[PDB]
Amino acid sequence: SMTEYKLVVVGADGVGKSALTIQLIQNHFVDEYDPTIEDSYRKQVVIDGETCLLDILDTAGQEEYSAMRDQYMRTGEGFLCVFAINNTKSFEDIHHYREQIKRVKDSEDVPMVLVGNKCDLPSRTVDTKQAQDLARSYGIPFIETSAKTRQGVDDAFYTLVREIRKHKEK
Amino acid sequence: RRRRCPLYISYDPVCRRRR
Ligand SMILES: Nc1nc2c(ncn2[C@@H]2O[C@H](COP(=O)(O)OP(=O)(O)O)[C@@H](O)[C@H]2O)c(=O)[nH]1
Repeated sequence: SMTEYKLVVVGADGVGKSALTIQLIQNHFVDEYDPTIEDSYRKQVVIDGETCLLDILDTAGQEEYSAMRDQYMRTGEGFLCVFAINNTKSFEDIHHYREQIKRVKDSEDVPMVLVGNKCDLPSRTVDTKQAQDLARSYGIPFIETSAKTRQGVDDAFYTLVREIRKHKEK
Repeated sequence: RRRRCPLYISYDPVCRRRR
């Protein structure tokens, strides 16, 4: 039978959270002038022989009240914490996202993957070693992705599913 | 806005305060 995994994608505005989610779900690359409106998306996919239903919240509108977001924070099982490899501030923001997740879940062992997106770009300002060190300090995996080329996209979300399975019976 | 509430969550006590 199907197993449901509730996933939440968080990170600074403009890092490519909608692009990653839409790449995964709809298999095309978005490049929109307009800022993302928060929404959730479902994907059915076989991961390691298990038929999975991924219920994914692409967070956005980060200053505003969202009933749906509150519910995903309550029930969400794993988090993608996304920065952009050409934006040092988005990387510096990761700690605040991680600390918020830890506070709201009241736990240090929440399934999480650190994602460095936009890895297709020639304008890197965050070294892979800095990101690996941060992820090691949190005890979580680090993966680079490009929503533009699809590099690493499936890997990031499937790794998160595998992290959830490592933490709890599914 | 508090740097420690990067994503507004209504039941996070940090988010409900304003500086
Ligand atoms: N080159 C490149 N641009 C990307 C990538 N992911 C997102 N973008 C661009 O980054 C901008 C912001 O992405 P968006 O998904 O709207 O950001 P969000 O606020 O995190 O949802 C858009 O112009 C996207 O096309 C990527 O992997 N590579």
